[PDB]
Amino acid sequence: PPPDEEEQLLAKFVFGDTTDLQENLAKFNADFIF
Amino acid sequence: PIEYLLFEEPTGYAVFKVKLQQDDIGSRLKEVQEQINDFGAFTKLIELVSFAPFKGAAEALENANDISEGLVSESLKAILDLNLPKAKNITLAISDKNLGPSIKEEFPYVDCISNELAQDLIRGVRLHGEKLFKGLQSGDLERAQLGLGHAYSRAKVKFSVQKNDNHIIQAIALLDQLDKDINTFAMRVKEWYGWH
Amino acid sequence: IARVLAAKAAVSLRYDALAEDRDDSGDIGLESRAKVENRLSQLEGRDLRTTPKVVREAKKVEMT
Amino acid sequence: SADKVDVMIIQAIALLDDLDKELNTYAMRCKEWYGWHFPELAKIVTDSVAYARIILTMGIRSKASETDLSEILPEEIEERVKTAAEVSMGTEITQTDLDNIN
Amino acid sequence: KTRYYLEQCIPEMDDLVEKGLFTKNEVSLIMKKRTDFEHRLNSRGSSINDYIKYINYESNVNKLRAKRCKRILQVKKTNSLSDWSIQQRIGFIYQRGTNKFPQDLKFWAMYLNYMKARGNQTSYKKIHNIYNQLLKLHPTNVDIWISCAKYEYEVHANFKSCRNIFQNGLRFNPDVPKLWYEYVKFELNFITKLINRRKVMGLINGDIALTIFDVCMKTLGKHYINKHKGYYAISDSKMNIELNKETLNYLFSESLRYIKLFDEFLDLERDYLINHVLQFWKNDMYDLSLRKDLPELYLKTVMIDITLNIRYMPVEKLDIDQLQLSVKKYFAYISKLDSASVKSLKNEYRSYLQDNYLKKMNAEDDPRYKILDLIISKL
Amino acid sequence: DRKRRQKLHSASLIYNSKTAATQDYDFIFENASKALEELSQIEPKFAIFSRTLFSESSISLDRNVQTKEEIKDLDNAINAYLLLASSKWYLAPTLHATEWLVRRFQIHVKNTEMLLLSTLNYYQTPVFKRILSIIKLPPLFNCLSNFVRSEKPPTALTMIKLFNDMDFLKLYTSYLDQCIKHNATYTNQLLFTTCCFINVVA
Amino acid sequence: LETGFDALANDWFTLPKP
Repeated sequence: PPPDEEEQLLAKFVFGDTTDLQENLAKFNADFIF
Repeated sequence: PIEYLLFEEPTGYAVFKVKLQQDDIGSRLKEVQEQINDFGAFTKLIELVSFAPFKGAAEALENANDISEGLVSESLKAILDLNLPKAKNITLAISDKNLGPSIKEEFPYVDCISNELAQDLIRGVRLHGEKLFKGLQSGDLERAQLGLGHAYSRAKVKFSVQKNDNHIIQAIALLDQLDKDINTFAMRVKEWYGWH
Repeated sequence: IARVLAAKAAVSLRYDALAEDRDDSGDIGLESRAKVENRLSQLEGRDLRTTPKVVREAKKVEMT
Repeated sequence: SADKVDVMIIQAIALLDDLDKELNTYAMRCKEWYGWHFPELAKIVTDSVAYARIILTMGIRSKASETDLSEILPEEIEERVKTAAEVSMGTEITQTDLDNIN
Repeated sequence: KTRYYLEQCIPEMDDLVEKGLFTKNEVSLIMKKRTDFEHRLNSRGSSINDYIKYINYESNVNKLRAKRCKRILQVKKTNSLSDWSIQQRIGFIYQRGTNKFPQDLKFWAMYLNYMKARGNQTSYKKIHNIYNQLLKLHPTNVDIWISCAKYEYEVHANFKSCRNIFQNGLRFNPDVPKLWYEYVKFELNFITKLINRRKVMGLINGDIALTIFDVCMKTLGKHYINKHKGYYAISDSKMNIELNKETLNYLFSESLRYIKLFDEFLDLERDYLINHVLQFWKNDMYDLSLRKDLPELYLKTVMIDITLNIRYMPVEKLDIDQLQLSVKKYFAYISKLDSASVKSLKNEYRSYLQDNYLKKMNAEDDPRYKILDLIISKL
Repeated sequence: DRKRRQKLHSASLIYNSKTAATQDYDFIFENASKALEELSQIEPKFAIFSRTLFSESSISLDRNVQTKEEIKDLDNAINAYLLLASSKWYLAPTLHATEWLVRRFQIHVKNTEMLLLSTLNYYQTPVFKRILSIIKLPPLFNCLSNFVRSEKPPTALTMIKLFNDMDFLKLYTSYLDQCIKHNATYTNQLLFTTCCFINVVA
Repeated sequence: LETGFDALANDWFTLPKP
């Protein structure tokens, strides 16, 4: 079965994942900030 | 056969544990002596286990007299009691041989050593001083010695403030200064009010 | 600035010393102060070291 | 006009320098005279006015434990004098000596 | 010697891959982060924050392993090295950090709290060792002495050991009034539990503190004299009197704290305990009489004595005879006090009676109200 | 190598070289997160960089190991941040917040032109002097090379010389265009922009 | 018994030059 959300948070810190970060960079629309 | 070392500071009593016992037959060899001088090597021999600072100036003077007379103060009895295990017999390195009998009477389970091997270790502790405490608050050893030195010296001499005559010298220097400035400022008051 | 300030001090001082009907305002001194500050600003804005300019190398171009 | 006489200026500036000299000498006397009781203060606090105020707030090193020097000195300096007070090399002084130093 | 630490983790990593919880790629990521921390700890300039960061990282790895065990293995505990490897490792980091930085009390506290949480894994004996080592490095921090005293009286309820802690701590720090306060607090807690247990025994079928109080008063006085005097004695007679006065007020406030402490313990005879404190101050101390030199402190002593019999009497059970005894005491002290003191002792006594009794009584239903109002008027 | 790491990590907008080399990314990130929150209170839009530029996972993000498509997205987010930070350089937290970008993302090396253009009007502020020390001036900004690691700040005259160049005007024209589209323009920018344009005509 | 330790967890010798 798929992991729980809390387990993903632990995995992100434990494995040093940055994919969630990279997705936010791609979705970054300058107009939204301005 | 030395496992614990007692060093007395002006600030308090410091007890150390000898991790590695330096060679006894080869004590006089140059390399082992060089280890005492070098800080990096010295840490490998000993490590600080406990430090009990004196509560105040009065306690430091009281223990200085006791340490001078080779007696065990209540503070020294406490720090050794907390450090030395009951245990065949724990070996303690002390600078003064006269202190050994007093420690033995309080603690029958400790045999004091003041041989040249102990003196070398005591000598190394004095050399590095605050550097060996690993940052633990020991104040400053130079300033502490200065205050304790005056206290220890004046106690034996029984110096009293009644003998003090520096008050007389200061008073005379101030009195004639007052007379000059009373005269000086008074003339200006005549000048300022002279116009009007 | 010492040479300039001393010159403007004399102008202000002479206004103070020889005045029959000077107002106690310092208007001449204030206007003199502005002149010295303006002299300071342009003098301080000066750059003794020559400014380097944008180097434009006509780098050799060979066709591909 | 009484408000436009320069001779006050020449006397005031001469007087101002005289006060600076004399106040300096009295400050040195206080530092030496009170320095007998507590010689370490001068190294800690160099200002003459702040030095004198410490005497007024606390007359004896004993009082250093309870007396507060916050309005005279910053935090780090005020604790330094407290530590120096107990470990000082100076001698005690009488109230008669204290009264004149105050 | 960073590499030697790296092989020690190899058996754990092989177990993780063998159990299937962590892939080789993931395990490689774990090893890379551990490698960075090991370099950081062994390098120059290392600080305690590096140890905390590595401990925090290992804790998260332990959490991830635990959930993957139930998620994938579907087992609470897999009998292999992986289960206790992290917990053993985290303790090792604490040992290295504490030894490297014995100054930081913050890291010592985390070390003890971390292990006390895992009581099953860490025997209480090892906890005593840490408290032993910590106490030696900082014998003068009363907070540490009370901590092991508190821990061994709550978790283990070994009163004998806790007494030795207070005896040892007071030996090193006899000048700290706080440590004396807690030791008396522990002493009364033992008696109250002991008497409560005695009460329970019947259902199913203290002076010792005052001695601690008395010695506390004397020793605190000595050290307060040792302080404020420095190396040398005070020659001037007037200052020596002022130092004596400072101790009296300093000790009187300390004794007043013990009076407040007594009120909490209902089971004990607080009036008997408080009366001993009053008797202590009736004795002349340091050649200074409280009545003559410190009337303000004497007045507070008189007020407590006057209200002693009626202090704990509830409004419902108020006895007129006991109130008469309180007033009889009050009149007796007036004949021996100056006019100014009488007015001060007067106003305080009226407020005490008004606030505690008159304000809490119904004027129309209680016949005692008129007597209290009449007494308050006459006082 | 270690020497290359020393130079890159030594660069700092808050601390000196010796102290900077000793610091760690986690320590720098901690201050930046607090600084952004203060900036977030002043202007809500700064919070949007928390999810992206000031996230915890950003500590593990090194700019060297990505593909080209991730870099351009990386540059875009930084370019937007420099615009919002442009008007708040007077505020202390902006300097702390930008420290993370300099240390983690080496904006002084990669986004050097964008950083300088944003802070042009702060030429007399000490922050600009510190920027000049830790930054390699692009070809256009050669006029400022004299004031790199210099006691005196750049003078008003030297600003005109940079603006006098036609190529620089085109570069500044584009940057000024971006502010107009995003409505990020502010009076101090317009004051400095008008003065330089007016002086260039003179 | 109250302890903050748990809560703590969470030049003079130079002459003038002529």
